[PDB]
Amino acid sequence: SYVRPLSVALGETASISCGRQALGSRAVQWYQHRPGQAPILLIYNNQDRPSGIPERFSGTPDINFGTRATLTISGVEAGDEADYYCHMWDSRSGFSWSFGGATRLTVLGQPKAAPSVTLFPPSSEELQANKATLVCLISDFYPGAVTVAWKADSSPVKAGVETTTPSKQSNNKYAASSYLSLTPMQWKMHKSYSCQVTHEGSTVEKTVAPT
Amino acid sequence: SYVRPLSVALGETASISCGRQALGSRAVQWYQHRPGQAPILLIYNNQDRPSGIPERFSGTPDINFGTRATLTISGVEAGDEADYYCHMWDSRSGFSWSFGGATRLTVLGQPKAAPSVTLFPPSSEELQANKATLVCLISDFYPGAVTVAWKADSSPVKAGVETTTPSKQSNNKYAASSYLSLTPMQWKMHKSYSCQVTHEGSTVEKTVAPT
Amino acid sequence: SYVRPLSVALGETASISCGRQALGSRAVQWYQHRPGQAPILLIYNNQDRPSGIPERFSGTPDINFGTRATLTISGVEAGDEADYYCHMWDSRSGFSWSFGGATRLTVLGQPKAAPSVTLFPPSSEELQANKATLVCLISDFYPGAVTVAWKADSSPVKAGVETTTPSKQSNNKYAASSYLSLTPMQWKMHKSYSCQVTHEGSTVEKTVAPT
Amino acid sequence: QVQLQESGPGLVKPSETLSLTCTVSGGSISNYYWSWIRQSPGKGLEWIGYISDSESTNYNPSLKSRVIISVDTSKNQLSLKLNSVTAADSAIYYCARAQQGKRIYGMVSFGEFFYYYYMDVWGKGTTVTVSSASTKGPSVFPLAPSGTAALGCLVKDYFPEPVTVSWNSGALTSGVHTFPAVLQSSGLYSLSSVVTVPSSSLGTQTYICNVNHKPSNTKVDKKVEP
Amino acid sequence: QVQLQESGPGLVKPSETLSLTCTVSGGSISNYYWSWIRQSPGKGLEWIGYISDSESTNYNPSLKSRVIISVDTSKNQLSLKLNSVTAADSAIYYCARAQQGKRIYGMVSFGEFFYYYYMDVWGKGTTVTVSSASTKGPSVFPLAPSGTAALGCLVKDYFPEPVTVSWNSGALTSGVHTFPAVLQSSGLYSLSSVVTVPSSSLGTQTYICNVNHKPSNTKVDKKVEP
Amino acid sequence: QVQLQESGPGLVKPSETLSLTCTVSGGSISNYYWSWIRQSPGKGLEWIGYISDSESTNYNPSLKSRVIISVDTSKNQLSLKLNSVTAADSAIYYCARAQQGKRIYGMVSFGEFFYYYYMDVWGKGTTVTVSSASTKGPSVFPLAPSGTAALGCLVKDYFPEPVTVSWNSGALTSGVHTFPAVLQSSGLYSLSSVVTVPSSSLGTQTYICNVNHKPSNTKVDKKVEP
Repeated sequence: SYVRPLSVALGETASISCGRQALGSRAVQWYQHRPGQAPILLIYNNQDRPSGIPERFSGTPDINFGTRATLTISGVEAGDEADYYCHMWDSRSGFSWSFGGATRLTVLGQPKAAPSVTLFPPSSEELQANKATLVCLISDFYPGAVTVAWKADSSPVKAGVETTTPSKQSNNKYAASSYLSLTPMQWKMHKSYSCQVTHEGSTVEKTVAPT
Repeated sequence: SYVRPLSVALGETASISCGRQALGSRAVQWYQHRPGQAPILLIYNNQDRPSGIPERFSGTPDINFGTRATLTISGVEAGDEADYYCHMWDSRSGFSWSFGGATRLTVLGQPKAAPSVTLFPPSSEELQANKATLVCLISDFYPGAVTVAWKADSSPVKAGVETTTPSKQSNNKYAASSYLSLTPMQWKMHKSYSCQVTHEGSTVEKTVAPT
Repeated sequence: SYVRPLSVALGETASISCGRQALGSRAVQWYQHRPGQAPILLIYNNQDRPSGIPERFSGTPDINFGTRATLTISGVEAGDEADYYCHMWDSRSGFSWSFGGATRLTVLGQPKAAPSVTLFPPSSEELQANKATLVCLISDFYPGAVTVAWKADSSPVKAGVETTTPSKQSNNKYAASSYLSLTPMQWKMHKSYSCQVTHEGSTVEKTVAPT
Repeated sequence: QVQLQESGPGLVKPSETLSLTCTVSGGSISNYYWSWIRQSPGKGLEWIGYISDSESTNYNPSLKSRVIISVDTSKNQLSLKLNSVTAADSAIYYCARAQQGKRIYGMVSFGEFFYYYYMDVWGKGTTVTVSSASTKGPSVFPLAPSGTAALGCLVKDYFPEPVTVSWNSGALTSGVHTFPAVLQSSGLYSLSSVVTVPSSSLGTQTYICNVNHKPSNTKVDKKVEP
Repeated sequence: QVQLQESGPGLVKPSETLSLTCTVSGGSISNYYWSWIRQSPGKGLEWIGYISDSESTNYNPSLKSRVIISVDTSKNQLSLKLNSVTAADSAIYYCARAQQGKRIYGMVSFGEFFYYYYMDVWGKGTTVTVSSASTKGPSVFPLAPSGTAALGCLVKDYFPEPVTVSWNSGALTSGVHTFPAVLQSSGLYSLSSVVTVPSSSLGTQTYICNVNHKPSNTKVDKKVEP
Repeated sequence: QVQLQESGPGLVKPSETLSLTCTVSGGSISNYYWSWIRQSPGKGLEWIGYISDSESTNYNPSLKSRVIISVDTSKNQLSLKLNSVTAADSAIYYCARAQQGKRIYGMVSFGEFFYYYYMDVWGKGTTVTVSSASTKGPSVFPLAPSGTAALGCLVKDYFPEPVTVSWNSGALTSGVHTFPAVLQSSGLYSLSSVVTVPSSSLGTQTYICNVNHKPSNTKVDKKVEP
């Protein structure tokens, strides 16, 4: 389904209003989901939260009719970045098969982090197989967006490069990989190969040569 | 005439004292002027301000003699950077032909902004005319000061470069242009040309090659 | 002797507890020492401080027994980075020959400063002596840690490089030097030599060529 | 106390019965509600169906015509069968325990209430890809190294996702960093795992890189050394 | 309601009568005060003179000996004539309406007051260069491109400043960015205009770059395409 | 009022009597306590010993067996003699005035007090290296330059530390920046001094670089010019 974004500054209190409003008495569930990972049921009844979830995650109870269902995350941290689903049940509507929309929460004001580039030359066994791959491994950078640039000696090289879109790590930083494929002759006949990783305003270079 | 500088932090209140003090009852005008643009009459009588100018621009009235003429700009923003002239009239002195000095106001504490480099190769029609020019276009950078570096392949090239001193844009950021002139043979006989734009602590490179 | 570290944020109040606790009535001296410089006696009696030392340096007197000897540095600045020794004397123990441990104080939250690289080509008299040295001089950078990278043309060069570990300057910034030794033929037979100085997230390059 | 673990083919041909299973660890199976949930790329979480403690079934009408959920109480296994799979059926199929809640607003005598189900404990997910293409085991190549140093293990040309990587058969765990794959134009994924170890450990702490690609039952090992 | 627009040669030879004009739009001319102001590089704003609603004149003694200001009430045009121009006479000549203010401090019967003039609405400026060199139209060259992409239009070797540049004859306005000129050692300016457009717009939204250099009455157009 | 200045060999062979001296400027010597302190790399400050105003001696038992401290009251000189020096004896030997303090806690009649000494004014330090290697004067090479510009003076291949560098024999002092040395694999230090001067000063303000290496009594000068 469609995704509705939301930005909350680091340390503030996030207010995630539900996608669909109830027509009668409600019983709303709140799920936390970061793609590539199992969801985390935050609140099951209108305000009941399971164990293993801090008190900063709160939901609105159904006291009087008219109150909208909103998940409140006080003291937001970089780990609170995920998709938030509002599974809505009410007396009026039917059986809630759809989990609803998806509130994409991003936490602003996080510390900027420079990448850690690591470039490996083509392995011997790979060269023995008449193939050669340069790998450029980028990690521990925030905000998660970098640009790679491959150069043979000083001249650029763009034919044969494959780069990963950034991926959040367990430490709330990002990682990306770049693979330059070339024939083993183009690896010997050149002097050196470089991988330029430009992140935010700066650029970092790591170079390798067959020696 | 001579220019007297003044630095005010972002959001503070600027106090621009007039250049010449009055000898009698005064009627002082305040003009805002950013070079390459028409002046903007901020205050005409000692404190009367025209329409289209916010209340944060205030001047001192002539109640009792001895009060100095000062233009006060409360809540300074990056747009308040300009030359401020104090056209001074008084009963004693003659006809005010000279607008006076020039208070150069710079707003400190503005967000640092990395440049957006864009390099173009020599056009075909230009090469058909037996001439070739590489253009390096830098924009959206603050503070307004960069250094360009042109390299043929990996070796530096400084003969034939023309660079613009930075210029403030409409979005309060700066822009600069660099032109490397070379013969069309020096464009074919080389492998690649690069334009290195170093701004603040970092350097950004954009390269181009005849392909 | 062993060194015990301590980090205090810029502007806070540092609390440096002594290494050894007294067994009787005490007379404790406090010395400030930055390596490569003469010590500075901060406090001689339990709380008496000599002239030429601000009131922000205070020590605990010996009123009642049990009070630990602690040097308090209120309003810490980048100049307060040094080793602090606690020369402990008491009625019980013998003659205090050892100055004790060493509290290494580092002041956190200092402004980041980009380096000022300056590269010199091999001098003529040195080349006349059939030797050639490229020198890369880095200064005015904080935090004090950089990485140098020497490249012949575009290919890297690591054989013949000598780099200095950073050293604090009189203005509380750091300086480092890098020396690339090479034969005078390797200086003529190559097109250009570069010194890449990577500091924090960014990299700065200064290049030189025999012209 | 209660954990769930999915298991599936990973690759199923178009127009063929997909089949996954899910094991409960610690608790029983015939006394709770269990739900199947899948999450396709771009599309949100999709509730597939659920099964009762009395083994009664109720499918989502989105895919009611072609989903069959089962349960085996001999142990704690419950299965899922989805036939006529298309390209849009590839997703991460999760397995979770549903808890029945009875929201009462009026009079229970008149039936003025409704049941709601919520998943409180989930599995980990099983990656399933629907493609006419065939499976292929990877090709592992060592990346020898040279404060500290870093060595690697290059896992290239495999299909489909995913591939597990452990160092020293599970012993080495500090500083490990496995990077997301890359879909080359050829259509095969390529991974890369790297650990950062003390430089002095080069002589001679053995560094064995383990790679497992279950869709081809092709486990391989490789050592790294300068 | 009231706007002003200057117009001048842009290039005048040394020792020759400079002449500019200024048009009022919306209001009349014979009922206000009008002032000529120039701003040279480095030097501040310089008040040249002004003219009354009764068409009475009063020049700045700095250039009193060689400035003549006029007015034509048939429409709303007022002119300026400055002869014997030197290199220091090149500036941006502005045109503004002056408003008479009567500051009274004592007794009006004894004349204890003085008049002050202030400019409340200005023009936009006319760039004028005093040089023995001759005018030359530019040479426009297209800069084809390759999220989004950016194409350009290279305006090189012209004299003197300035040159207006619009994209699609005025239609294209979002993302346009014209860069300040460059004075090469040869003595001619060189400009460059660039717009950022969606990459998919390459096929085939026509991008016409318009260039006008009035000191040589040489307008030109050029299209960009990969 | 009172300042101290050390002086030593800088290089002493292993198993040989090290000898340093220290001069007092402004005050006398036979009316104060004086202490010798050394600081080796890695190790902390080490108190060597002290001498009284009555010229009574008391050595640290760490090096009691081989340290002899003296004093000469004819002027204000006090010496230090340390024999059987090893590689661990190389350090920066400081010279400071000790001030006797009498901490009283009980009854002075019963002797319930103790004396403590503290150094209130120090010297500047004398670098001393213990090595079998021989001294060698440096080789100075000029680094000509090309807002402002910067020229240099390359001091390479000397031993041991340190080397003083002044510009224009002491006149030039603004913008001077001498960089720490470098210990090459050959075993010799290499320095580098650089000043930043206005570019227009190139013609022709003479820039004389002064270099002094006392362990070889080899002072040298060199001029820089493009």
